[PDB]
Amino acid sequence: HPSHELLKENGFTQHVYHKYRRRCLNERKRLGIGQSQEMNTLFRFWSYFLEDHFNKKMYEEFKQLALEDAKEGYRYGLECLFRYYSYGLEKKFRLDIFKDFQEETVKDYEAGQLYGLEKFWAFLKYSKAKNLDIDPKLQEYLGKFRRLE
Ligand SMILES: C[n+]1cn([C@@H]2O[C@H](COP(=O)(O)OP(=O)(O)OP(=O)(O)OC[C@H]3O[C@@H](n4cnc5c(=O)[nH]c(N)nc54)[C@H](O)[C@@H]3O)[C@@H](O)[C@H]2O)c2nc(N)[nH]c(=O)c21
Repeated sequence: HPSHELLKENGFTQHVYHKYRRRCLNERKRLGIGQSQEMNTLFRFWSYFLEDHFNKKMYEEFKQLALEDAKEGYRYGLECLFRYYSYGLEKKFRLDIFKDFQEETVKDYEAGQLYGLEKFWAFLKYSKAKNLDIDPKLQEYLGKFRRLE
């Protein structure tokens, strides 16, 4: 499957990604939100590829579609996103992606979820990055979560 072939070292091509990307989006557009298994393989592919091959275009599309699915109750996309955040920022830290991470974590917790908040807590726990400027709201929620975890 392309989602596993494009992850191989030096095994990526826009020729293959264009085809793979279109089948996924079409099946999604055709079968509907959270109905395309091929679209879930694309969420997964983005979660790993963007770690060592960050592309702004891919990332903005990854985040947009993940939030769409999540707004209707399908969370695998948003789960893949928080995974890319938690592990991707641990390998290569980017301030602009770190702020997106905080924004989406706040949104996830305010929607009654804890998956995102655990992944952000996990990031602070393993990256050991100190003097991180954390949004005041997210500090309060992390406090509630440390009491939980
Ligand atoms: C070792 N480790 C653990 N955590 C965190 O701490 C908690 C431990 O419980 P846990 O590990 O038992 O998670 P689960 O309950 O099984 O479910 P779940 O956590 O949902 O599953 C773990 C997922 O991580 C994903 N994973 C492993 N490596 C990678 C990677 O390189 N890239 C991406 N995008 N995902 C990865 C994998 O797909 C898997 O579904 C979990 O929240 C862990 O995430 C870590 N977080 C960071 N930032 N870095 C780490 O090295 C790390």
